[PDB]
Amino acid sequence: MLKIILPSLMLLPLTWLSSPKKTWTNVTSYSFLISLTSLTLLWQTDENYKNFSNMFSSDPLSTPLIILTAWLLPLMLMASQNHLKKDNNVLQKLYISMLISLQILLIMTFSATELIMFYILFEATLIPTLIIITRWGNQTERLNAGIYFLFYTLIGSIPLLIALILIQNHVGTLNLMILSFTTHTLDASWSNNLLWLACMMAFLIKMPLYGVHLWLPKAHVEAPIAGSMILAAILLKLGSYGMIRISIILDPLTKYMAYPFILLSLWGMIMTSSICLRQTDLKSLIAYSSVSHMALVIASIMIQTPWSFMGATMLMIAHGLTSSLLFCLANSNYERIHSRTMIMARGLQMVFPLMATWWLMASLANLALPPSINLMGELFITMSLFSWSNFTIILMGINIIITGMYSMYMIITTQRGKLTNHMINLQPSHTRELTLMALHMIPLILLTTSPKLITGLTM
Amino acid sequence: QWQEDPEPEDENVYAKNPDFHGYDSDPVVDVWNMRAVFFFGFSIVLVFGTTFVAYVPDYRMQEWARREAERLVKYREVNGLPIMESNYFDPSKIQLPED
Amino acid sequence: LRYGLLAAILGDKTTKKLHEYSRVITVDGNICSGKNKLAKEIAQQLGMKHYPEAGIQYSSTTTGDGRPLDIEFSGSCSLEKFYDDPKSNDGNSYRLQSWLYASRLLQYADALEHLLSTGQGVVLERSIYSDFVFLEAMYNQGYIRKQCVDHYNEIKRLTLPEYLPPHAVIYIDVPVPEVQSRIQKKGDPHEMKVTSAYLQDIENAYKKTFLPKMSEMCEVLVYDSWEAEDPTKVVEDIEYLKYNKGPWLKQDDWTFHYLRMLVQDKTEVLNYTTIPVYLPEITIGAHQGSRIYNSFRELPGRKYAPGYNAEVGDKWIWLK
Amino acid sequence: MPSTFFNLTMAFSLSLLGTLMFRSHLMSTLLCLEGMVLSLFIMTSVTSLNSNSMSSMPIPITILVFAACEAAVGLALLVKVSNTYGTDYVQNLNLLQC
Amino acid sequence: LDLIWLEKTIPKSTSTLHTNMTTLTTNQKGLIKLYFMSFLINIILIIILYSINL
Amino acid sequence: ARQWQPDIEWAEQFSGAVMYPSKETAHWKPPPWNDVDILKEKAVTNMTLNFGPQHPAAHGVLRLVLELSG
Amino acid sequence: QLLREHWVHILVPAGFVFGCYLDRKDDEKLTAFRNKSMLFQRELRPNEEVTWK
Amino acid sequence: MNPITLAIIYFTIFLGPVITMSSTNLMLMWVGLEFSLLAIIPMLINKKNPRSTEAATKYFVTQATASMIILLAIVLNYKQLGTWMFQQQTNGLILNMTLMALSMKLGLAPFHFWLPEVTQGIPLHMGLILLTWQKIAPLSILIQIYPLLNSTIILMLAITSIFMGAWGGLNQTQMRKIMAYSSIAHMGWMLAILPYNPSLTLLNLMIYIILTAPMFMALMLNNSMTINSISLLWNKTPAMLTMISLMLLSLGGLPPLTGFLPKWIIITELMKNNCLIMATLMAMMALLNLFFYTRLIYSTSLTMFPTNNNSKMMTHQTKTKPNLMFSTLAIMSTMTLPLAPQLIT
Amino acid sequence: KFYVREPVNAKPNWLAVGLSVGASVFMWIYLIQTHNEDVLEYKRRNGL
Ligand SMILES: CCCCCCCCCCCCCCCCCC(=O)OC[C@H](COP(=O)([O-])OCC[N+](C)(C)C)OC(=O)CCCCCCCCCCCCCCCCC
Ligand SMILES: CCCCCCCCCCCCCCCCCC(=O)OC[C@H](COP(=O)(O)OCCN)OC(=O)CCCCCCCCCCCCCCCCC
Ligand SMILES: CCCCCCCCCCCCCCCCCC(=O)OC[C@H](COP(=O)(O)OCCN)OC(=O)CCCCCCCCCCCCCCCCC
Ligand SMILES: Nc1nc2c(ncn2[C@H]2C[C@H](O)[C@@H](COP(=O)(O)OP(=O)(O)OP(=O)(O)O)O2)c(=O)[nH]1
Ligand SMILES: [Mg+2]
Repeated sequence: MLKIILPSLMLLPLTWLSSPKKTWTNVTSYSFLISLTSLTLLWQTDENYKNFSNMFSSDPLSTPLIILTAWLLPLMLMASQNHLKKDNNVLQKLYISMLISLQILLIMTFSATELIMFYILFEATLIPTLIIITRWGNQTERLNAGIYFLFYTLIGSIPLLIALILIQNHVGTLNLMILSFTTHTLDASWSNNLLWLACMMAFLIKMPLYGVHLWLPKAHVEAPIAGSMILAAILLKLGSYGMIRISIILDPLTKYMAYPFILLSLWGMIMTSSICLRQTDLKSLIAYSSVSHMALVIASIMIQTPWSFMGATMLMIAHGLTSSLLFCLANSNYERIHSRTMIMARGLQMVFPLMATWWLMASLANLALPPSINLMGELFITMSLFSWSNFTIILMGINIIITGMYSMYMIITTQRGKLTNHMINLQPSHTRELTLMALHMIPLILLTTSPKLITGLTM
Repeated sequence: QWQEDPEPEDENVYAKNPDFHGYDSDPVVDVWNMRAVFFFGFSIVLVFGTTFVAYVPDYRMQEWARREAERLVKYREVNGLPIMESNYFDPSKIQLPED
Repeated sequence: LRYGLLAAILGDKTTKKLHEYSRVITVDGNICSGKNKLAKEIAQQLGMKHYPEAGIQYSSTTTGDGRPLDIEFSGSCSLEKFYDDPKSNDGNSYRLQSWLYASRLLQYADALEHLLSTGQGVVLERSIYSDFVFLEAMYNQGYIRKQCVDHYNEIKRLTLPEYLPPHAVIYIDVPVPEVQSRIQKKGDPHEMKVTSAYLQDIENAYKKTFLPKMSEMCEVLVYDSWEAEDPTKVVEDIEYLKYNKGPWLKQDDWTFHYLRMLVQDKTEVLNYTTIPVYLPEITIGAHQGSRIYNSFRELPGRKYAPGYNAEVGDKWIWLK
Repeated sequence: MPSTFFNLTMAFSLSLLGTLMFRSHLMSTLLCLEGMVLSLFIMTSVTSLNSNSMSSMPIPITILVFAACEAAVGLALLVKVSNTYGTDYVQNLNLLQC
Repeated sequence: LDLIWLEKTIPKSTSTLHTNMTTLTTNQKGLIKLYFMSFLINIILIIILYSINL
Repeated sequence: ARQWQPDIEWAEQFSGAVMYPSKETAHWKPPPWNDVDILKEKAVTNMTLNFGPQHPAAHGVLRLVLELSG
Repeated sequence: QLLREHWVHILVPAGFVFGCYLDRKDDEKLTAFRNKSMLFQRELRPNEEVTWK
Repeated sequence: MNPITLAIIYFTIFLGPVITMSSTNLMLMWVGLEFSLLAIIPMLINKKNPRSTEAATKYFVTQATASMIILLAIVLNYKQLGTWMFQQQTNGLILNMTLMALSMKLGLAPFHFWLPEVTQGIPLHMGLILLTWQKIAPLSILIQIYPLLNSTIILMLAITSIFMGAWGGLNQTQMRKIMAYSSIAHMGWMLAILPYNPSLTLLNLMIYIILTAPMFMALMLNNSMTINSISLLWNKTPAMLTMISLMLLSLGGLPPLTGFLPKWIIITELMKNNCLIMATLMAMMALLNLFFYTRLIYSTSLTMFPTNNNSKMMTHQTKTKPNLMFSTLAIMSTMTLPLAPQLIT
Repeated sequence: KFYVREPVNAKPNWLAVGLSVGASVFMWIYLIQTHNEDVLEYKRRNGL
């Protein structure tokens, strides 16, 4: 893991020592090489786990998240290097440093073998995205969004720290494999119920669970494009990864303690899909779609079925890719028309045909068109939920119907229809942003071609 | 009023550089950034990395598990054994509690 | 900063280096009234350092290369624009007044540092004690407003009592029609567009507030033009002046030491001129402030500390 | 000795109560401080004389020395307060709330 | 739900509670007479707590 | 298009020394920048003494009204 | 002058080589069960001294 | 102040806590406290303004009353046991009076009402000297008698200290008051970990000192006493915004800053001693502390408040004010979390 | 002469430069010597 961590660390001196006319080129190229290096974690020819060191290890669950982070860093640089052209050189290098630090800390968080180090890197990732949102956001409400994000996460994560220290005192090491082997069954008392809630509520906050999801739409709206990408594509999945890692020592009382959160997830995905149906802001629509998909992931992890875990992993990877792609397309329209209003730009299919093709493919990925990994994850989550209870199919079907409805509504109101001819400032297309859309869509196609990479721990 | 700078207007970047690629204002850095993004992103990652992942062998013991399953099926079918025993563990080595 | 408590202990005593001509003499008058020549001749024939009137570009001329910088770096205020349109809605008048007060504060700190360091006397033209006359003239002509006056008075209260007043204040009394005639003879088209009401407000502010307030703590030397326009009788009076009042008598070595440290720390001098009172005539905003600050930092010789700018010929940077 | 020591402890308690319950006079507060000091001296002195601890007999004198330095500094501060306001009123000493 | 009642329930109610508490605790008059009377109350309460704990 | 930055009202919401005004603290003022408050000049209460006329040093018939500071 | 003006291109490869070296250091640090696992307990071939390096 | 009286006053300020820490005798520890108080009063009142006079008066009467209660405890112990040290069998009333008086000297709630007011109205360097140096000697006295103290009263004092510090820091805009309520909260943490492990008390004290020193130095760069005054720091000293943000986040206890380490290890020791309720409440109020730190960061670094016209002249002038020891303390208070096993014992 | 006033850092403080370089060299040399002596003492105490 050190062979990925060290050159990502060396990206920062490269950023601060490169010429201002060469910084973007050098950092983008070497981050692409970093991702190519990170692809060596897929060499898993055995049932064992690649425990590289005493503090770093690789997993069938951790590996796709690490590869996705390393792949998202150059895409974030390409996405963010347009709204920083009228910007100071040291501020540009600081922004690149923030993105690189996010990538480093997220790779270390996913490769961590010890839960206290996982929590330390959790908060370490909490810092620079707050800095990015607050400093390079556009509207006034970025400060309130950053406060909401930071303190939802902190109030979640403090009882997680208390619970981790308690489990460390009880067991001795807080090492993941040691806990997985010497797991003890809890006796289902009120203290154990509170311990369960303490170690689950941080991840449920960052997922986000319904009712506590209020930080996410304003944070994603007010964030810059790279911040929205890293948030919606890695940090929610970081919460899910924490849930999967910590759920192994919570038997058996997760069986009955999972009940309120499954109901919250299902009804919240219905409610947030309805909000997407009636939402006037494109980034808000994408954010609430992310809330619904992560609610599906929450329900799968709560029901703790091998099909549910596999569908959760596939939906994590697929939703990260398609949500970053949707945010990049919305940011292209935002850099064109300087607005986020859903209905303001309408006939963009006429002027931007290839970008309309990218929009259509992103939305078809969003509504889980087969045989994509989006549909793979959603279908296996549905199968596991129907095994858990046959009446969940009603909520699943309503969610699927509204999902297709808001995705096609987005397509029709942003691309189809008559062209808003007053928008004289419609530059044709940037090869940079078309490349960004291609670099989002192609890994979706390749993972659709070979879905065995992102199945996860259970299969 | 407070001496605040007026709102900057985004000019048409294609007006002065019709071959603009989205990366930088001057054409040379722009075209070299485009070449670096395409070459290091598409050519050597989306092709060589895809080939490497495609030629990772026996990924999580898929084909090994298939071959071992075929061998065990042949053995248990020519020896009259059950295909799967109902108990994974032998009951002789398990000490049940008395009551 | 080389001077400090260690240098004071090793011996840098101001009272040791004082003499009979270690005086602060401020020459004051109306807009065009014999003030530049009188101060020059007084300093020349008393062996004192002459400080001309602190203009807009005083800090620019005393820092860096010493060339006059661009106007947006130096205050973003124009005396010619004030003369053309004194009641302009952008707020040029009070911006000019506050910038000139800050420039006079910097010049007074420079003169005090020079006097406490070398012992040579200083002859200033129109120091900080005679700038509220322009403020009150602007206010009584309606050019600025009461909030501007309150902000100026707050800054003056924050900055003025930290220093010592001049030993001698020389005043030139020239009547308003004579000032108008001299302005016409000078021939500046912008300066010709001044009002006798404004000039009379300056003179009234002088006679009603400046002269008695300096009379209670230093020696006042009101002269007419004919007693002036001949800088030898004034010099003879200065020679036979007896300084027997004011706060200069109670000063000792350590009070001089702390005053010298204050006037040699220039950011400490200008600390209260940048109070965060958000008056719209003087507050700027983040975008314009960043643009001006970045342009000033990319100015030659201003990117780093003095002595560290390699583009202007600084050497041995890696050894310091 | 125990009744005397209890009375001295109650005297210290009364002087501390006077110090903690202000009236208008900072000088009266300083006098309450000096009464606390006096009670401490008498307690230490009778303890040393009862236990025959001649080695610890310099301790009450040290208490008096440092307490008199405290009273001296309090008088100097009261001088500064009276120069500021004209009186020693703790109700005048109140403008640091904001 | 989202623009009204979830906001009224968790974040705005938490901020309102802490704003009320910080006003109530930083509503001091700046009088050392009141501060020392409070200190006397603290002394009495500590003595009572020790006497009941034993 | 341009990033929002705090204007005069956002910059002025942080001055007032309390940050959360109420009825019992709305009368507060921010502390001075130099921590030197402008106080009302107290009148000097000099003692007035009738030196004489019944005084050995007043020579019998002098009413020396003496205004004394100490 | 290419070494002077393109010296920044070696920082990331140097970090990669250093990371590979540190991974080798961790591999040789964790050798307490080298050819001692009950799954892979095999007799050493005469031309080798370790099972893995 | 002439150098003779500067040397005398500063040497006595230094000598007070040194005598207190080196003294075996309770009476010599007490006279070290007297030395510290008496020597620090003239430098508090050195500026000779009404606010400085009020601050010096309040500090004098508070520390004098607390020292008299300390002397009462010492004399009562000498009466009971015949010695000049709380050995093992001194009365719990005597120990509680010692704890209460030392907590009033330290300035933790509910004895905290003077500390923001004394910190206001004095210059920034004297606020630094107060909030760092003046707490070492009372903490040393508390550390010497750690197994004898009452955990219930200590935990109550600690939890109310952290609560009142969080709420006061939330309300205040004056930088000196903000730093004083920060001191109250961190003193609450130190007192909370005092009866269980005084090594962690010393660790938290050292972390707080090396975090408080450069924050006060950065305030001392421009005499920024207000949120707005520190908000226009981007025009004055733009190179200090990152270190200001990092030090404020370290004061907030955010990982991976080294200021997370004292709160983390104190929580760990409390969990080892089974005080989970106290640990969780202290952690939530520490989150509130981090909130007012984050609002300060928003004001000074992440946003850009409007500047003045004379700030152009201030940029024309040059400064040599930030000393050599600023950056060392800032780095050691920012990026030292991986050396946590070395920082703990 | 570019600046109107002579900067305090116009010429390098040679005493400070020499003292700092000598301190760095002395500390490195002393560090290496004490590390070698510590290695030798550890070997001599543990019989290696
Ligand atoms: C984001 C959501 C935030 C709020 C919900 C957080 C989780 C709620 C449920 C857990 C209780 C609170 C966290 C406790 C962390 C430690 C848990 C643990 O170790 O449990 C076992 C322990 C029990 O210890 P034990 O396991 O050693 O028990 C010993 C048992 N015997 C003797 C049989 C062996 O539980 C506790 O100690 C819990 C005490 C909690 C007291 C303080 C609660 C304060 C309020 C909490 C919420 C504050 C934030 C929100 C405020 C409002 C916002 C709108
Ligand atoms: C792992 C975590 C990842 C996280 C995100 C990473 C992003 C960065 C990615 C960088 C590059 C890494 C690529 C990873 C995927 C590699 C795909 C691949 O080559 O898979 C191997 C596969 C053959 O493998 P095989 O074992 O035969 O498959 C299982 C059968 N037992 O090979 C093949 O089958 C050949 C594939 C290439 C040939 C072209 C295929 C074109 C397919 C067109 C599909 C059209 C329809 C699409 C519909 C979409 C609807 C939305
Ligand atoms: C279905 C699940 C149900 C169960 C889980 C419920 C909990 C979910 C997680 C909690 C989320 C809380 C979110 C808190 C942040 C939102 C509040 C906020 O942003 O307030 C802002 C406001 C200051 O606004 P300001 O910027 O000054 O003004 C606007 C323009 N100037 O701020 C203020 O006015 C004051 C802000 C105070 C600090 C708030 C954050 C810290 C809260 C500490 C909680 C302590 C808990 C223990 C309390 C003691 C014991 C009861
Ligand atoms: N409004 C305003 N104008 C000022 C201020 N200080 C100087 N001026 C203007 C007045 C004149 O037009 C110009 C030059 O000032 P002087 O008094 O030195 O005039 P000048 O040199 O022409 O004549 P003189 O020195 O009297 O022989 O600067 C000020 O504070 N406010
Ligand atoms: Mg002139």
